[PDB]
Amino acid sequence: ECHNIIRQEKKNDMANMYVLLRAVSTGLPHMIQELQNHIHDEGLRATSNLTQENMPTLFVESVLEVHGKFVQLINTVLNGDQHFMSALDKALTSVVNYREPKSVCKAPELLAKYCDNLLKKSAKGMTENEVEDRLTSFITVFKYIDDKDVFQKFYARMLAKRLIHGLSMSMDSEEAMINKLKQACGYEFTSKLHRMYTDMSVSADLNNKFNNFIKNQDTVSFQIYVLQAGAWPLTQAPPQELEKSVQMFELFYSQHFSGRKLTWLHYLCTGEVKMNVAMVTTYQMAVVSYKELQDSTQMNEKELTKTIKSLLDVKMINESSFSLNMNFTPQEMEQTRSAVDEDRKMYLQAAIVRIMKARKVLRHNALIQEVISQSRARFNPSISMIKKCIEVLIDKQYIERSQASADEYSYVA
Amino acid sequence: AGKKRFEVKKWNAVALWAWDIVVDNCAICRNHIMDLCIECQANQASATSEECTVAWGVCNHAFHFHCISRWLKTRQVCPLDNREWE
Ligand SMILES: [Zn+2]
Ligand SMILES: [Zn+2]
Repeated sequence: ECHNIIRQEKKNDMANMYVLLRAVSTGLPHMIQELQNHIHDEGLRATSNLTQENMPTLFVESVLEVHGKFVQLINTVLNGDQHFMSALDKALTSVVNYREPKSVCKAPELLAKYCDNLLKKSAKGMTENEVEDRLTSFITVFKYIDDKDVFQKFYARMLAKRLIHGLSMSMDSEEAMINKLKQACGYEFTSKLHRMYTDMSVSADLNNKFNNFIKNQDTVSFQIYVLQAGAWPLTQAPPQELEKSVQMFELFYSQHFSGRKLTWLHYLCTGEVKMNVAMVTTYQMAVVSYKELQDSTQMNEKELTKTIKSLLDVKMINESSFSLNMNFTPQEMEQTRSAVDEDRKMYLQAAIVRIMKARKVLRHNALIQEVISQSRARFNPSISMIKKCIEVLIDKQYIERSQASADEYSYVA
Repeated sequence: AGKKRFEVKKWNAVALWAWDIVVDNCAICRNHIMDLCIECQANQASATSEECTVAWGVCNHAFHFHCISRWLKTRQVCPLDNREWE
């Protein structure tokens, strides 16, 4: 009757069953197992109910609905207990990383989008001072992610864009998110996101020195964000300035930090509104066909043509004639999988070096379920990827082989 | 006054910064100079990942100190240029 009773919400039979199964040694583990199966069934049903809709808020709310129902059930009729809670966590961990017949797992994308929708100043599906509770609840699903690596990278890109373009609602709220992600997934693992966040704040404070620098002398002020390149995913998109004395900023930063290299991301800079949305905030060419504005000074023409197209088709320029206006990411994530591949190869190189220092000779049959134990904190790799590591490290002078009648991988140092 | 001014105004510049390499996964170690090398990453060392032990040559390009030391103990050439090491 355990199977029949744990799948029933009502009445005394559950209650006294839990008492008598606390008594028997074989009782509580069977209850735990049946409840784990029940939780996996319910969670899979709840997640799979959203076919072709795939709304991130409703996805997270489905997982949290199952979690809330089972927590309430456990406290109401079983007991608040580590074993039932662990069964819930394990089952939902198994659930969240999807296995649909015609689509690879989309959960880390939806979870990154949930965080961005929380933090956006638009705040369409979520609202400030409720976002705190929402992102507290998000930790429940955050612990359940298998490829925390993929979720972290996907959130990192949209974090970068939101903070650079000022789309985030509150800088403090972004820090609160990053702290919650750090305690959920690891401070060391989320450190790069923390550095990316820190760049805007520290550079904003450093602009208090840059303004004094600009006023110190003439003939060589504006805000700067200087970005720590090893963490940031954004690039220059290989662009005229609104204020246009950027070499003063370069001189200031170099003199302040004698030991740092730097380059300018003109594609991402922004200005200020209005002439006398009121949008003039990007790519102040100052001048006619849009293509003729490629007559700039010496500059990367790739970026130039991109900015020309952007300027032509937003708001401001109202081929035979032109005039000015009278008044006023799934493909990218799929692309980011490439950077994920590079990062995973680096990570597996480190992990394989640790494994090789632990045991100096091995074979791939033993390497299976050891690399998973050494990588599951971030991701759950494939055997082809593990072999992609090993069969290059043999020629990197990391691994060596001499055996003929059997497998081998011998550490090199 | 006209609508075509594009006046000089308040502006928000953006830039990257790094330690002094054209990095492209610098050949002594398949890592960024702003991140731990393979040995320190495998060990998960307590050193600052952003600045593990950065050092500069006489040519003023940067290297990981551990990696250049290990390279120096076997070959007499600069790792990034293959000229005489200095
Ligand atoms: Zn390197
Ligand atoms: Zn050199």
